[PDB]
Amino acid sequence: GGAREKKVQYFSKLRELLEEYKSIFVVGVDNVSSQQMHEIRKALRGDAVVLMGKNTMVRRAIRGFLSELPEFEKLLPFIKGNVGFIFTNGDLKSIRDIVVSNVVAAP
Amino acid sequence: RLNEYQVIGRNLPTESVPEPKLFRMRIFAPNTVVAKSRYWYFLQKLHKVKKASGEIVSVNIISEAKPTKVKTFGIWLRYESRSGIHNMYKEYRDVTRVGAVETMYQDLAARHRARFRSIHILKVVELEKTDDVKRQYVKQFLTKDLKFPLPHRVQKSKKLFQATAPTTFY
Amino acid sequence: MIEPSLKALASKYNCEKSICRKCYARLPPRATNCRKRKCGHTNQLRPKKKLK
Amino acid sequence: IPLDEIFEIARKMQHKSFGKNLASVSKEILGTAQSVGCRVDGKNPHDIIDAINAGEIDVPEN
Amino acid sequence: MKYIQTDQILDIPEGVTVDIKARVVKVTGPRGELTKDLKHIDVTFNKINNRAIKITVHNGDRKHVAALRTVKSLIANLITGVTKGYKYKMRFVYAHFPINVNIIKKDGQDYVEIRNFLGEKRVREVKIHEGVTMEISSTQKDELIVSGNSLEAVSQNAADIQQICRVRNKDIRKFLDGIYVSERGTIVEE
RNA sequence: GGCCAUGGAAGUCGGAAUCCGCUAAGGAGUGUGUAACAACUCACCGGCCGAAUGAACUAGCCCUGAAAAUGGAUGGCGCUCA
Ligand SMILES: [Mg+2]
Ligand SMILES: [Mg+2]
Ligand SMILES: [Mg+2]
Ligand SMILES: [Mg+2]
Ligand SMILES: [Mg+2]
Ligand SMILES: [Mg+2]
Ligand SMILES: [Mg+2]
Ligand SMILES: [Mg+2]
Ligand SMILES: [Mg+2]
Ligand SMILES: [Mg+2]
Ligand SMILES: [Mg+2]
Ligand SMILES: [Mg+2]
Ligand SMILES: [Mg+2]
Ligand SMILES: [Zn+2]
Repeated sequence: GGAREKKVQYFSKLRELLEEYKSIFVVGVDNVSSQQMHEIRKALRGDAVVLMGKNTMVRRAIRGFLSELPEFEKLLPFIKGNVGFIFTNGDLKSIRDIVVSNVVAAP
Repeated sequence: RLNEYQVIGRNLPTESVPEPKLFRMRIFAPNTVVAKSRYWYFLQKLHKVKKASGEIVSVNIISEAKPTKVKTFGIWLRYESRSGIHNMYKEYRDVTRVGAVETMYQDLAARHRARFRSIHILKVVELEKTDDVKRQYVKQFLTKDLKFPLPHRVQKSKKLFQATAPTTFY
Repeated sequence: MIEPSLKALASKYNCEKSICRKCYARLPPRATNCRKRKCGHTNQLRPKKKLK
Repeated sequence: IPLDEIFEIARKMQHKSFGKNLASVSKEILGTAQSVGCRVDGKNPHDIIDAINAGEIDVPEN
Repeated sequence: MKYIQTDQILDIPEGVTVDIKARVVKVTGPRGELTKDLKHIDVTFNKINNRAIKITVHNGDRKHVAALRTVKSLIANLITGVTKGYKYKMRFVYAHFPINVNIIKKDGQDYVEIRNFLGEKRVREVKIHEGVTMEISSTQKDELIVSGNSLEAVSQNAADIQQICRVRNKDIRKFLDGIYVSERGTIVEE
């Protein structure tokens, strides 16, 4: 029974943050460590919320609920691959300063 | 070689009870002597009645409704093994309800060594919907545009010797 | 002395095995049954013991 | 024994648990110090911890 | 259960021409031709197009169905053998005694001659199968390259070399000496 | 590098513990590797494909269990959709 309840909490906190802020853009990563992700949210205390999860659940759990919050619809074809979310609202420059900040590279 | 019979019987009327309830069973038996025998066998498994205290009221053959319509049957079974008593459900393809039961008796003899005496037929149902078919060994014949060859045909010869090389095309 | 890269390559063939508990057979580590008919394809297996 | 300083240990080790809002750092010490086992308000932690974890008395310190 | 029909689809790349007649598969590619007889199996073949072939088993039981994807895989290995080749790399593993490996030719036959294996005075000779090429790697110390179109012959010659170097009467967990297959790939890297 | 044991043990010698915090994800750790770390691997969560999958049990035939002495007996030959 637990997974469906945890699924219920996921779609719950998904729509909770959706209305409370607004507007988000492309947010995909790869080869990103767990400590890597802890760094961004360490300085992004309240200004942004690192909404995280997966793909298939996020698509349909929002796609079916395109009634109380329609608008998106054709927005779903954007979500491909390893993509997270940084729930916030500031400006195109103001988020990339705080978000793009840490980079870990390799040959 | 079996037939399906409708057998109806009742307790012998008494001055206390002059019209006892009539009970019917559908019996798959080779003849009417075994049909009335199987009837009393199952009534004494369910009701306080005996052949000495009862009466057979009617025995009638139940013919197939559409004997040239291909159907899929589900048969619910209760059989005895060497160790215990088991419930089972199996499916058969045939055009008559009787011919599916005949296949069932051959089938439990071959895979479970269950003799005629060890089997109770709980229910025979014609599956109307394709979603009602649960078993794959009969579901594979309900696919669209089913074709298949019969490779390696062996022809039975009337003679002992044949003057030409054997073949198996077909 | 064998370099650690080659010692793992050699250990893949000599050490990384399971052993049948009844008839002593060298089986793949992931095997669930023994391949030999003499023991009845038993599931009673145990890893090949290592030097220590 | 907090002695009005268990937040100090959290705010002295202020660079640790990258949690939610400061009090999450306190829980890191709460969880890790339970592996010792002392006079933690009379018993072991993972209990008095788990009180305010759900919400016992009051530490929403700013 | 006697599955009524089971199918597998071969995929034929652009430059390859499979050719089947009476369960005798002849695969032709840029690298050459390979042939295989499958008369020990009851399978039928249908050419879907020049790039795909259907392989069918009709009314087959569990084991006879199991024998279908193996036919697919064998023909696919033939196809990739005549379009990419096969290459097995072997590393010489020894703790004390260096293994002296030479490619000799005696009686008109190619042989792999292993000397000094675990200090033995015995000279080991392994016949090189036809269609199999041996080479002593220059880029790697103690490396032998076994290459060829047929995967079966290449892997079996490699196995011959590995098997002739088994250790007896010792703790093989401790005495790890031998010649082992280190890389199984293709002539054309992908 | 949790505590204590330990020459040293940091998850991977051994004992109380088995928690917390971020997490969608992660055990005071499933292994290989180090004197010890490191290292990689796994536990679980991701991306990808996309329609099935896992577990326990029941009983039919077959197999293991199943070792004796002159050479030899489903009566013999032989029989494998028998
Ligand atoms: Mg997250
Ligand atoms: Mg009763
Ligand atoms: Mg009968
Ligand atoms: Mg049958
Ligand atoms: Mg059947
Ligand atoms: Mg009975
Ligand atoms: Mg004739
Ligand atoms: Mg010895
Ligand atoms: Mg069985
Ligand atoms: Mg067996
Ligand atoms: Mg036996
Ligand atoms: Mg005999
Ligand atoms: Mg016959
Ligand atoms: Zn065994």
